[PDB]
Amino acid sequence: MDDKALLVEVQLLESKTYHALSNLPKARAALTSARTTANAIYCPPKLQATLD
Amino acid sequence: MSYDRAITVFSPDGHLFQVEYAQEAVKKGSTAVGVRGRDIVVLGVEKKSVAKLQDERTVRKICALDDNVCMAFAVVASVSGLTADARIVINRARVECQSHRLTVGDPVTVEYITRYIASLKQRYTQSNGRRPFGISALIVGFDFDGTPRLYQTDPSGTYHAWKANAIGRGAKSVREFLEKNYTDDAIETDDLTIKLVIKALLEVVQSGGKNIELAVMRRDQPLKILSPEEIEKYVAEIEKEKEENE
Amino acid sequence: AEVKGVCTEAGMYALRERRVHVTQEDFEMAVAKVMQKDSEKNMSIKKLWK
Amino acid sequence: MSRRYDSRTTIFSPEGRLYQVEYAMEAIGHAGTCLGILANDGVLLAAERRNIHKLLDEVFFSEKIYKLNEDMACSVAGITSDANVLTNELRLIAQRYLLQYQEPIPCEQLVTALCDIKQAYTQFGGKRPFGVSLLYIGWDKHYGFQLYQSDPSGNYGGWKATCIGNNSAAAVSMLKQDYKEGEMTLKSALALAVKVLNKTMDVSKLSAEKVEIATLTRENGKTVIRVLKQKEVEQLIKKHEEEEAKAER
Amino acid sequence: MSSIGTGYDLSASTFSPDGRVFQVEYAMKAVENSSTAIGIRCKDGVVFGVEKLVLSKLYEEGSNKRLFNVDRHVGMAVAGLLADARSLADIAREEASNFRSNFGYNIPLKHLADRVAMYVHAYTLYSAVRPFGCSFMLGSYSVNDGAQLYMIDPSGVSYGYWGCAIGKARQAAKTEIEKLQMKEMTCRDVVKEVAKIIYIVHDEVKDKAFELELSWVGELTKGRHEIVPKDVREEAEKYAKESLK
Amino acid sequence: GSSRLEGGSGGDSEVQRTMLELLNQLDGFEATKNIKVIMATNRIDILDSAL
Amino acid sequence: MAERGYSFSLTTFSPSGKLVQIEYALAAVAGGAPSVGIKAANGVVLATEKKQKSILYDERSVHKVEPITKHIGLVYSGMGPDYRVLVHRARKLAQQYYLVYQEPIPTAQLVQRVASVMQEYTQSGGVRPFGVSLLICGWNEGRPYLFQSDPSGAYFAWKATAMGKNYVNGKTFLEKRYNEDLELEDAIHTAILTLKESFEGQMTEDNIEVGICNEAGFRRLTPTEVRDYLAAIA
Amino acid sequence: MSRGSSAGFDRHITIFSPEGRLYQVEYAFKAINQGGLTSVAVRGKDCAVIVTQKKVPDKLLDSSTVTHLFKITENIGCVMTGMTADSRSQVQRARYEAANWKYKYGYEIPVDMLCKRIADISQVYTQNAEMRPLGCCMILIGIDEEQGPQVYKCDPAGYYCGFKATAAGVKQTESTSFLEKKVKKKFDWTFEQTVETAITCLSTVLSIDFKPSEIEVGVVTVENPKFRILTEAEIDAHLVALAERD
Amino acid sequence: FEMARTKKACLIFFDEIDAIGGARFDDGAGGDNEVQRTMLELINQLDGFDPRGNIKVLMATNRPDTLDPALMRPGRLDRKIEFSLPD
Repeated sequence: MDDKALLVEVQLLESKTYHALSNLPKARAALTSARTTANAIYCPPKLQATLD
Repeated sequence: MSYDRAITVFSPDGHLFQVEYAQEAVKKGSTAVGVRGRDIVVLGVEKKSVAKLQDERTVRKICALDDNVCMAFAVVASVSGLTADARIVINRARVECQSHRLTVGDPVTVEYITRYIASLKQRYTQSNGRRPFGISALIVGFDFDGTPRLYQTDPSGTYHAWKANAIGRGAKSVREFLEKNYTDDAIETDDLTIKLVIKALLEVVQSGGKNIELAVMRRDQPLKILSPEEIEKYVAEIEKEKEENE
Repeated sequence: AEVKGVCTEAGMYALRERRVHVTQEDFEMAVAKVMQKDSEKNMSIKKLWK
Repeated sequence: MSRRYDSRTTIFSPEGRLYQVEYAMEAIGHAGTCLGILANDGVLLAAERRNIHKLLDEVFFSEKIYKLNEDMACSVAGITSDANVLTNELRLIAQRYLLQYQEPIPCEQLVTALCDIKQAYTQFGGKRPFGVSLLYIGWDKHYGFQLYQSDPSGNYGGWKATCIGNNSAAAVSMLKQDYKEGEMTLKSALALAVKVLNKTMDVSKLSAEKVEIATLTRENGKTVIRVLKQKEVEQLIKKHEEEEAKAER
Repeated sequence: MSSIGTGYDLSASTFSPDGRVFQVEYAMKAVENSSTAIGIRCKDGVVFGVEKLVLSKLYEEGSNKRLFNVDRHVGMAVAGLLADARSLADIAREEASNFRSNFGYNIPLKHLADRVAMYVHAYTLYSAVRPFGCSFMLGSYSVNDGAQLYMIDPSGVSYGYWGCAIGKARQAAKTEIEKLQMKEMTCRDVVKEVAKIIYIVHDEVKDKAFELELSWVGELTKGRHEIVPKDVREEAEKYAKESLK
Repeated sequence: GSSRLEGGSGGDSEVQRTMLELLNQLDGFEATKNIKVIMATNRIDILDSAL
Repeated sequence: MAERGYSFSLTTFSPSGKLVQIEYALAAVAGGAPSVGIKAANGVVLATEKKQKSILYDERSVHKVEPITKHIGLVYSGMGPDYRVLVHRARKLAQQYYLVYQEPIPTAQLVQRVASVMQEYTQSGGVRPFGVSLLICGWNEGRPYLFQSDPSGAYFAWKATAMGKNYVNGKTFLEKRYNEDLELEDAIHTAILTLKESFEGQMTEDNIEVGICNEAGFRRLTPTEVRDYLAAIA
Repeated sequence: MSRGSSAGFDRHITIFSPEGRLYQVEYAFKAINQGGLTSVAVRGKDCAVIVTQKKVPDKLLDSSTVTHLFKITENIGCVMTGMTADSRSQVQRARYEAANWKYKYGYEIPVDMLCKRIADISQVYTQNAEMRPLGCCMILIGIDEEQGPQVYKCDPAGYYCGFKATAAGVKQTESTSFLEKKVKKKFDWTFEQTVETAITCLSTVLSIDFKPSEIEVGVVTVENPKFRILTEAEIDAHLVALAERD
Repeated sequence: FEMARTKKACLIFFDEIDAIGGARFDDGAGGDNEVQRTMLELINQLDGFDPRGNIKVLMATNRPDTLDPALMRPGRLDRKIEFSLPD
């Protein structure tokens, strides 16, 4: 399922964690991945605000 | 019923439209020839459009109304077989033949069937929201007498007896060649009558024994529809006779 | 038209990220954005352009 | 009022055709491949299954393979709508004949009863003709194995091999080219039918979701009517598919 | 519109975006063409006054009459086309006759009026037939239901009136009723009034010439619908003539 | 022009059918042709008898 | 009370070879309320929008979601009056069957019966076809069943289907959200989501009706139960 | 073509348009507006109420037998809005069916059974191209046994549905939206309260401002088994309270 | 019509009006407007407040079914004669 807000949320949380470890390629890759699934117009305004 | 919308309404030309539309559809094609013999009457249609992959045994374009009455039909278009249209006339005529034989102990004559065709076309005319069939039928059969007869009907419902007639693709052209072939010997010898039907069919377009189907009736005995294998042998023998006279 | 729409959508992303070269990341977001247009074309059973 | 609205499509044309039957004739052609081939131990029908999704219930045996009797089966080319009323009526007629005669009904006897009804609509009444043309397959005692085709006014023709639907000219010519009047057995007969369906149809490898093939086979003196299942169909697809592969070389 | 070959006046199943039905309306314009028939409810009966159209010079009484007896105690005055009126007389008389047979009491006008109206209304709905080209009044006296006046138009409405007019002059004629107190008033005095209204309203181009026919159904006739005596007609005629001068 | 199409098999097909007729026989330029008339359509319904 | 009826040709084939009336009837159902049917294989669930756009409608006994008989129900989309006669007619066939067999009519059998009616309306003149698409549900003879019958008189078999506005998107959302070999609970959840993907926005429990079908029977739940479900879905 | 299907048949007879729904059917809803009658019905827990014009136009028209509140039968009564010709016709058909039901079936008739039965009939009329979709709309009151007092309205289109509040007539849309504000700012329905709500909606919308002889109110009460018109006495007592309301 | 009246003896033979003479209606796309226009003009000068001048009129129609009630009454159609299929 990528046609959902919920998938965006996991990917964002993960990108924050790899960043802290200083697993920098991982955090970067995960951050683009969250934005790709965020594009869906099934996501409500708030989810978009947190994503920025 | 609820449908009473006009399909036929009378013309100042002194005709019924459908009947005339039907009559030209037998001018333009589906050669059906019949000759009357002296023991046996034979009718033949050319085209079942056997393209060498179709079945020949079960296809009927000559249908036995009775065991002493048979008809061969024609009317064509782009919708080439109007077998459906025929199939109604065939089923109602079949019961009526049998019915006439239950009531009246004489075997039903072709003259009864011909009046019955004239009334079916007409009845469809008078009834609201209804239209005449396009068929023309060559009604063959045997009377009380046991005399062979060939009668021909038109899409209006007018009938005449005729010794030999051809209809389709120039009714008059096929009949005037065939007119020479109708001689006293030809009508007497039964075998020569079978050839006369086939010999006419060949004038319009030549060859094919599968395209040609003909059914034979002898006395009051049941209809026998001939194998195509019997036809092929017969067209080959007809073609040589043409070279002999000429 | 849709296929070209991938490159075209990519450019919007490169400005946003503030790149000078259209990176791989720009393309990831673009396929998904173009897939949503396709989905709309199909829903409507008519073309998008009018 | 009423006649004016009536487009006079029930009128005869001078040429000797009915406008409606001709317009119905086109409705059959839009629609999918239905072909029947004669074989010498059984007879087979191959019809295009047009119900492909990954969420399908399959509440019916098939939506195009109809078993009309317990000795006849048929396939469809035309419109599903007409096919549903018609298919039911075909069942009462097949079944009543079975009661009286107690022998399998001729394929020819089966097209004719319906024909009256088809003709009735076209000529008068201003009623549409049925949008399907049916290929009936059967075995009856009298002729042995037979295939019959009906058209939108009930015009009938006995055929060894015939095809109606989408790319009807292509399917019938091709089948005419390899096979002419009953040169093959039941085994080979399924492999040609799927092959024809393959070329005609947009998917050029097929699956069992794309094709549905039905057999009617005379075993131990009694007619068995079976819709073959997806499993049996894949075997038949691999046999034709492989035969095509050799052709190229 | 009026010149057309599909729908409008061919049909009546048709609706305009306004909602109108033109055929039912054309039937209404048809009732308008001939002279007026008035029928006035009293608390004791109904009195009719009808113009009876003189269409020739070789007349006899009752010729082209518009006074019918639906039931013994119901009279029916028609206005508009007489062709349609004869068929309507048969249907109304028939519904009443069977009623008397079964129920065994004098047909309530409220019931009879509902049944004929339904019949007119079945035709206005239909595009399969045209609707009647006349409008009629049924008027009656009984002591089992009281004095009742009903009116049925080409549309298929039944509502009770206490004084009604149908025909050409009806908008003028109706006004003269508001002047009169007729709800409470003997049927003897009301005959004098229906006669004077008709004489003044008539003019030589609504119809050439008429014969005055008045009818009783009240305390005087004892609840019988009968035609008025020679005496009654003439005094009511006289009062009409004297008021006309 | 979707209205032209379902109306009687296209007003746009009308223009195509005529141009196709003109192009079938014209002057001495029937022999050589380097001017074609091309149609884009997506239906088979619109197609009249010459097409 | 004098008529013969009219039967006329606008119900015969056009030159295109397709029937003029059927296309228009399919347009009537597209304009309708969206309706999803999902066969769980643990029961059949049917969901529709309760609303008619004014919510001054009493609907505590008037529903869009009606049982035909003990465990077969119809949910519709499209035209309200035409559906009303089809509901009434469908019941009458069910009870006729009920007299003879003792079991209530199968969804497979019932559709053919209904289909004849749809057919008369197309093929004869002076009538017009019904513009209602039907989702027919049942659980009988050991398997739950979902059928579709469109307005022309075709019946199609689906295991998840969507209708009305954005019938196309519903079929794709069903393909995506719902997978095979999931349970009944999962089915109920997915239908309300298909209705979200098929007209979007605000929902109350008087804007939705949900009915569940088992061999226990078809029942349309009370307003409260439907309310709890709403909160689950996004 | 624009401005109706005049080169087409779609407003001439009943058949689906190129746009989906018929012109004719939509047009039937426009015939209601012609009647001049507007009805407002309000559902309570004491009675279900109808308020309609008693209004007479002359001395010559009765008011002792002219009413648009009709007693279909004792428990259930109705109001007709629109065309008067169609209005009577449905009332009689309804009355006969109500007696027949009670006689054969033996079940007492709720609001639903009359409403649904008429609605299915008015579907047949819409469906036939001989008959026309009705010129009137029927708003029924009557006591449902499970629910309580119920107000239903059936469409000339052939649809029935339940209503807590409804309006039909010339100002169909204006009155229903007005009454919507009254539902939203809810009233615990007493006897006097349902009657009051119905009259204020109609008085504001028409902008005549009614008095008690000009309206006639119809109740079917939980202690009245019969249908009764409240007439002027009760209406005036409410009427003054309406001026004091807001 | 004016030109006809001024000259000495005119016969205006209005040739073959089948649908070019048709009864007044409007479709809201163009309507019968243009057709009725000629028709109506001929009515206004003929009857008018001035009568028909020195103008004789002959009408050829195959359809009187189409024509307006104004044309069919006399003052330009005094006698109707059917020249149809012969005896």
